[PDB]
Amino acid sequence: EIDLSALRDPAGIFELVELVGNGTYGQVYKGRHVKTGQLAAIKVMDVTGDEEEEIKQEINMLKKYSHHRNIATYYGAFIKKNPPGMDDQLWLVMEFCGAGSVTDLIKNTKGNTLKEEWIAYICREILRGLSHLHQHKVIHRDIKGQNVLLTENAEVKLVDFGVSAQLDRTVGRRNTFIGTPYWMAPEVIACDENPDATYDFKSDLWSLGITAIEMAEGAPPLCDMHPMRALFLIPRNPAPRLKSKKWSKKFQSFIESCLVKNHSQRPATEQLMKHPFIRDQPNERQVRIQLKDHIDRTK
Amino acid sequence: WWXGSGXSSTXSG
Ligand SMILES: Nc1ncnc2c1ncn2[C@@H]1O[C@H](CO)[C@@H](O)[C@H]1O
Repeated sequence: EIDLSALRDPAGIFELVELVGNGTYGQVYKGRHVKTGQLAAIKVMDVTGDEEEEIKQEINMLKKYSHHRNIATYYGAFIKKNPPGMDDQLWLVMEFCGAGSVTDLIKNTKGNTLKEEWIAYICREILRGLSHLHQHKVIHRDIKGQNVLLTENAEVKLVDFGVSAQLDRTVGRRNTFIGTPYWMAPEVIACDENPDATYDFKSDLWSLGITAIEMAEGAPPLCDMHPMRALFLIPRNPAPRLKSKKWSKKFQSFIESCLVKNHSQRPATEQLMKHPFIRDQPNERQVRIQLKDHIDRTK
Repeated sequence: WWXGSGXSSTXSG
């Protein structure tokens, strides 16, 4: 429980500059601190009683976990209070990731693909991100390219804890059909019709596989299908593999490790760190400097 | 129905 009343109005503190997007269909501007000039991403939402569920959970999540360098840091919040014939506007102030999303990088990139060393780097950052959250009994529940952001220096920061889940216990499971269809894991899709269907931290690791494929082929598997079909398909079809065989054997086995249907069979996060594709990385500086230059070209 | 939750019950199964 955190007090929303505590939050003052942001007029003379921060200033909006330009649009950047919406994860939960709530706007995001390039905020600027007035006195110092420092940049920060400000998610302007509209607060109600409908919303004071996601706002309670999400803020507590960021206060606890955002400190990690793999997660866009949470600077704080402000409530902009409007007249009676209007709605109150929450401001969430966040580490500005000036290179934008992975998905945008892919779209602005000739042939909508990335060099395998880039995929293996970003995947590691994400995996370190997830391992930090997973050890703290936190599921992201919506891992994909749109929620993986890049700084001007090309360090990888996760965003959007709107549909995240906190658990009291480590043995605990969830039963809420949630996330983005293409990136959703089968045991998550199961929670749509069958109320007995439960899942856990394993779901994120699948979404990472599908993100990994997203980075390779330029989009997730079944992207050419209506979401409601991909839904029917993902449990039925053989777990997705790479299209091109110009990728390495390790990368093929990584995707092959991530995307295991049975979440009993599917490895844990702690294991996925130990995989050749992850464990043995050319060098953190070597790929990042490289990937920095491509963002800096494709601005 | 294919989309879970969203901005305060916007298509919630
Ligand atoms: N810290 C941030 N920096 C930049 N853009 C952000 C940030 N947080 C959210 N966004 C925007 O919101 C989208 C999803 O939350 C991202 O793809 C991006 O456009």
